[PDB]
Amino acid sequence: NEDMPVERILEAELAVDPVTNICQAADKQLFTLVEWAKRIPHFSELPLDDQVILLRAGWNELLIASFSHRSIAVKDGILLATGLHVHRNSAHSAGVGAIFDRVLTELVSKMRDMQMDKTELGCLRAIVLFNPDSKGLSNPAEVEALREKVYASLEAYCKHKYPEQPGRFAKLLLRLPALRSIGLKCLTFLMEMLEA
Amino acid sequence: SANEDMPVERILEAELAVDPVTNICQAADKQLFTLVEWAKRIPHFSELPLDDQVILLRAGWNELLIASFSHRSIAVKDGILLATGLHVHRNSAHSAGVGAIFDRVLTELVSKMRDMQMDKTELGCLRAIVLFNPDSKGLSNPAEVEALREKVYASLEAYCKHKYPEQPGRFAKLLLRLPALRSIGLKCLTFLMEMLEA
Amino acid sequence: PQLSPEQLGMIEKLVAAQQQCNRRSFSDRLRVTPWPPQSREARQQRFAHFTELAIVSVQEIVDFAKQLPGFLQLSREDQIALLKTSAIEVMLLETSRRYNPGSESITFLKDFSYNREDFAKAGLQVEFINPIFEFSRAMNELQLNDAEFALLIAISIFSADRPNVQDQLQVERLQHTYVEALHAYVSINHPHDPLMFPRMLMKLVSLRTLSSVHSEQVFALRLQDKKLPPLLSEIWDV
Amino acid sequence: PQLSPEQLGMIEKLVAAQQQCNRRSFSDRLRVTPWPIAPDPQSREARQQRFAHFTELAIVSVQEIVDFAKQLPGFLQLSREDQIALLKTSAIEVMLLETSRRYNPGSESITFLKDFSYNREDFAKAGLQVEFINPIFEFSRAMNELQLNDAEFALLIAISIFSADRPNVQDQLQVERLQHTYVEALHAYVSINHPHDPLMFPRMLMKLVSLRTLSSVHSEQVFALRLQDKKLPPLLSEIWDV
Ligand SMILES: CCCCN(Cc1cc(Cl)c(OC)c(OC)c1)c1ccc(C(O)(C(F)(F)F)C(F)(F)F)cc1
Ligand SMILES: CCCCN(Cc1cc(Cl)c(OC)c(OC)c1)c1ccc(C(O)(C(F)(F)F)C(F)(F)F)cc1
Ligand SMILES: CC1=C(/C=C/C(C)=C\C=C\C(C)=C\C(=O)O)C(C)(C)CCC1
Ligand SMILES: CC1=C(/C=C/C(C)=C\C=C\C(C)=C\C(=O)O)C(C)(C)CCC1
Repeated sequence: NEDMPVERILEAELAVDPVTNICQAADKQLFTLVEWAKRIPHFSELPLDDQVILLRAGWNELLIASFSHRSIAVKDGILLATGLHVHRNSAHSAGVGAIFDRVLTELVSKMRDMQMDKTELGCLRAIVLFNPDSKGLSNPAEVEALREKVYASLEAYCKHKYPEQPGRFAKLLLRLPALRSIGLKCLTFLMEMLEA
Repeated sequence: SANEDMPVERILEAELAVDPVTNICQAADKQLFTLVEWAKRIPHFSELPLDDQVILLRAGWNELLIASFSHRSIAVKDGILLATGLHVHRNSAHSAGVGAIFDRVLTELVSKMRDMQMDKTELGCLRAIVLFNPDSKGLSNPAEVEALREKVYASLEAYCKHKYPEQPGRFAKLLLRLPALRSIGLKCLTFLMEMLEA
Repeated sequence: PQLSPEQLGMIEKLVAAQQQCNRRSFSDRLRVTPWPPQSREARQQRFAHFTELAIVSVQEIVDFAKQLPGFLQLSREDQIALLKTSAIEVMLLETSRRYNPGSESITFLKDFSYNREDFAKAGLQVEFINPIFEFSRAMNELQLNDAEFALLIAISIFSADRPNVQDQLQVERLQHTYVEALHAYVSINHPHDPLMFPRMLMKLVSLRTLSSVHSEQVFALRLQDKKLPPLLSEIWDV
Repeated sequence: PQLSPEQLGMIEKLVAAQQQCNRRSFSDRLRVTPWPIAPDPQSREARQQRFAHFTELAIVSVQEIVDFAKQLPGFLQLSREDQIALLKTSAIEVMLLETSRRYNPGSESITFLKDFSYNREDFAKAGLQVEFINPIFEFSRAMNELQLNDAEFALLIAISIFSADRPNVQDQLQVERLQHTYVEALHAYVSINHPHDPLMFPRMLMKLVSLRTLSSVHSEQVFALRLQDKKLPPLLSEIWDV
């Protein structure tokens, strides 16, 4: 059956200049990615080396999805993990407006219009995480297998939970190409010691 | 025979034969084609396997271009002269928010070149040393490239001793610009419509 | 839920349009500069050859896109934008469809077969060649047929998040048609293998990366003073 | 044409300052968290304890480099902000020079303190990525092949500390003047002590170029550690984090 409990996945999600405000937000969250992925089924049974590889490869898309979902509320910007906000207008004034709009239109906006839920966002983040194509993977097929388990589980969840919307599963996945493209464009003591 | 193994004359010929940021990138793009044209004139480089030539240029290209416009910028005051002929001043660089790395270019490269009056042959040799970098990945024979770079060491030193016998420390002063160059380099990193309607 | 006569008809139209593009390309194959070890000339001729091929493929994609329901009913502005970014993706899907797992080669226009070396001897770099060959091998494992490729291509073309798309709303509506059809089609023809559909859609994600790796290949060829011809440049440089 | 008394004196001081800093720091070798003996490759905790071990020794190395810098004629006469500016950016390069000095070509390891050898595997086991480990090992190998002596590493270390292009240097001219003195000494030394190996000098200076790359690779390694648990202890943090 579903060997990728959406319960656990949702749990993990629960467990956790304008540019400088975002960069500071990222640092605060960088230190949750191991605790988040910790709580994802079967991740901790992967070789330590591989786990590092999957977070190294996934981290930025992992972070982007999350703050995106969170900003479903805000009207024209994002709620950072710092508690602050960033409005379109200061994003454009800074110089990262084009990439900002992409996130608003292709992510934020879309997640709101379809009201994707925390369980869904989490399964998507689990798919991003279980990426078998990352270089240096010890057993790619293993990660491949775990990514498909999320396929199955996410679908079953959608079918049962939203049986009126037969295209919902497919609609979630189709957020991932946009995430990928967005992700790619988004890339004292000494004094004392001296004196003493 | 140091110069014979890596003729300083050929290197000079190689050099002779060839918003602000947007304008700088454009100038860079314009200067791309000169990389192969410059390199083939540097002795022994064309004897390298085609695959290694490509790797050497892929690895060195930004350092090669930075060295060149810096030397060209000797005459300009607190700025650089692009291959397109535009000047870019300090003041315009800060306003565009690249003033940090721009100031480093001016003081570590342009000013140094000015004050020592580094000549075209020296510049060419420094660029040859950047080119012949044996530490780039995927080289079919790094030891070969390394032998070539050591031939520039010896040839450059002989030239410095000959042309500037009063400056015993000159050679070392030329080399002492490569670390600063390297760090600057690291930091710096109709038709379709026809088909449609037809 | 099944496929209606209309959907079966639309699918057939797609497969037919692609076959039709194949024949005209094949018929126009003689137009391309002929395939010629430390020789620069030979290397430049192999690159000339590939760019000529690619131009032929661009014409195939445009002809095929002009035949998609609703495509012409968009602003020319949006048509261009959709073609400009989807081009390299469609070409990579076509590459996977033509991958020969035995000789690890790709065969274009019926009798033009190329392996890794052939691309390297043209001057292409390994960080470009390898992931594409890796992508093709993985796609080939899926054993997609004509219908499945035709739909995956149409889904790729109707991608609303391409830069400079005006009516993103309409593009998504158009895309939805083909996604709906592909889902129904897999569930009817691969009833026991429902992971097929998720897997196919996930290829669309890889193409994003592969598109980026192709951009890097382009600026790299430029380091070798190998510029794209006008049409390609317009699509892939600018 | 030979080394002046001044240069001879200056080199004796450098060599002595290094050996003495080496012992001033020896007094707390085992005071460092020990190397695990856990036989579980998959243990996140044996792994965190290896990383802790290294960050501890790294802090001992930083202290030693600061102790050595103070012994450099001219360093203490620089503004306090300049001294810091030079130290924060020179630190990793000196540690890598120090690393290359202690590379054992036979076992392919680096010995930090008698019976403290470490190979590539040992560093991977602390969670350090291969794009950091391999270049450093390649660098230490090539450095070892030059067979520099104590005086040469010491001069090289001083040239590296006295780099005028480090971010936030105010008195660039004084720093250059200071560095020129060591470069000039190294040249005379190489020429007197390697009379039939002239390329030794340019090869040594080119190593200063490689250091800049390795420093960049090191800073990528610091970011990568954040993607795990591994935060840097407070001293290493202000030097390297941001
Ligand atoms: C290693 C395999 C990559 C081949 N591809 C895709 C592709 C190439 C050609 Cl020539 C096609 O014509 C039939 C085609 O149709 C399916 C698909 C490829 C694509 C683009 C390029 C280039 O853009 C570049 F610059 F990367 F070399 C160019 F067209 F210039 F060759 C190279 C290889
Ligand atoms: C793979 C070999 C590189 C080791 N280095 C240089 C180095 C390390 C230590 Cl622990 C030293 O003290 C004995 C030393 O002086 C000889 C030189 C190295 C340097 C820094 C790090 C780290 O900054 C990081 F983050 F990269 F891991 C840290 F200190 F945190 F371990 C790791 C290895
Ligand atoms: C989006 C964006 C950027 C990248 C942001 C990244 C990569 C992560 C943010 C993470 C947060 C902000 C997580 C959280 O707050 O939970 C940069 C800076 C390139 C430019 C401005 C737009
Ligand atoms: C230096 C510099 C930059 C990089 C310049 C590069 C990498 C090449 C320039 C080549 C030229 C300018 C050649 C010429 O004009 O002859 C960028 C834009 C990143 C930031 C501004 C400072």
